[PDB]
Amino acid sequence: RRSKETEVFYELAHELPLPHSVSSHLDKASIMRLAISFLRTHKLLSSVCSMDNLYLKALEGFIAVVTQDGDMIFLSENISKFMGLTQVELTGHSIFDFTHPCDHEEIRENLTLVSTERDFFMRMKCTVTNRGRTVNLKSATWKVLHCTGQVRVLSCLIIMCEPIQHPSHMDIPLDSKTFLSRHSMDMKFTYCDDRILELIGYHPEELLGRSAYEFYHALDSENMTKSHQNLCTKGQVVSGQYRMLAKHGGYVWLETQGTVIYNPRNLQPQCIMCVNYVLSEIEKNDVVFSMDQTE
Amino acid sequence: ERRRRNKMTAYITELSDMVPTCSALARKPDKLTILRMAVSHMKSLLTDQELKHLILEAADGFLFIVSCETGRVVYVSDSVTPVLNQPQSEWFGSTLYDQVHPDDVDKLREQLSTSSRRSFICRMRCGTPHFVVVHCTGYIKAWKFCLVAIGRLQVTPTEFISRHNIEGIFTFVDHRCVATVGYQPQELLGKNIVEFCHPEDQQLLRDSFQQVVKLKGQVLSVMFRFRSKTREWLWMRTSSFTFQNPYSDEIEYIICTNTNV
Repeated sequence: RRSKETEVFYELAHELPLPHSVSSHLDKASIMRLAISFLRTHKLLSSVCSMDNLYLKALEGFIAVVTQDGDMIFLSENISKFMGLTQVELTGHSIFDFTHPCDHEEIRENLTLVSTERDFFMRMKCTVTNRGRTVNLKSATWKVLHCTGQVRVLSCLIIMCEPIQHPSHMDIPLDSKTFLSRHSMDMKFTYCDDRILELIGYHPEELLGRSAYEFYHALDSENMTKSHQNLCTKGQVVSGQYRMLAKHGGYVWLETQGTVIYNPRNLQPQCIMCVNYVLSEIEKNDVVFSMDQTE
Repeated sequence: ERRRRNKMTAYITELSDMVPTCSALARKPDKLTILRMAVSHMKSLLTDQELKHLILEAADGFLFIVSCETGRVVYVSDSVTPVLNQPQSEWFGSTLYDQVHPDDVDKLREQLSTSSRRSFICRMRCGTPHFVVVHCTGYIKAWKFCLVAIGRLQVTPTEFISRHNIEGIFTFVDHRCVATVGYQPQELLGKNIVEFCHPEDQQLLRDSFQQVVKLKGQVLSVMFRFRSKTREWLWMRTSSFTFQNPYSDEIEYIICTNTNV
């Protein structure tokens, strides 16, 4: 009977790996999807292996495993923290139902096929506001997530999705070996902070108006173009490791986060703000690579 | 709705297919049962260790905790072994400074100061002196203090390479020029490629240059005699293409590959 089913549904919800609290509020469709996915999940894991609150809190992102056809069969608990959307709300649904259509094709091909490794950026819906608060699903913003993992045998894609911290909104501490820069959309320097001098030897005045591409080691230029286009197309990007030519010979290793900055009043793309992570001291200090170094 | 009930069933069906004690059954039990055979079946049974396992799969990450005041490692997960080729025994009880590049020591010192969220990038040693780039994410938890963090990994002469402005001027050369043409980078930089070409070949070189620009983006190869540091005329093939700005499609520079023939 209805009564008699409503009893076991509750029995099922509370024995879901969930708080009695949240377990208690599920409609029945969800209890299915969450239970199902828990078993689905449990089946992938035994295939791989043969204080979670810590792990969950050390994460700067959430974990997802997604089937070759797009179903999100598991999503780690702390995603709500990043996307607003909770584990319960999404589990068992199609990834494509929550990602920018302009990326669906891309996602599809990352879901598919013989290297197993996967690394890409994806725009996913976020309903938590910069600084705490929350919005409705219609009032969703697009959030870029950096995804890294492996495609693995029915296939699965097992990825980590990290948000890229917004330069105007920083929860997180910065050390010495980091400097800021601003660019036009073609990545020409439009600003560079005084720390660059100490870090690489350039004066901002020497960099202003100068295209970023001429300070890249050339072996890297093609690869950075990809970062640029990603940044533009999706709004944020993380570059690979790259060498930047230093004022007096040699180069430094870098990793850069870039964000397109918008005018909140006229909604124009105003500029690119870059957080540049310097990964080394100057290497091949002896070798002069470019004309600028002459100065 | 119609398909409402159908998908509960597909769910239900799915459930029994997946509850072995229910699945191994002669025929399919009812709604109320499967509902209470799954309950019993998980009341048997994400794993605590598994969340950790997924990280390794996904992010090639491993966990570690270090005392903040000293940097003493109060714990390292064993995943340091698959991640770093490093024994927990090599890692547990130690100092993070022992584990990073001497140049990451400073950067490391600033991360562990009394203050929150922490996050950084550094080079760590792996052993059988080799370093790898590791992204560290984590937070400060008292333990006078400890750092809870995850380190994860990242995804990745016959000739010499040059970049030019569209005029033929050298604006960038790799150290192999010395090997290829005997010149110090300084000796090539700032001078026109034309200035290094044999008179009888110079228009082809210019021809080449007018063409690769005009035939934007694409490669064109051209062969000419280059004057070594020792002045002897060297046969060379360079294949080159124009490089355009991804945003503006302005030509950033010409990229050349210059191969000793």
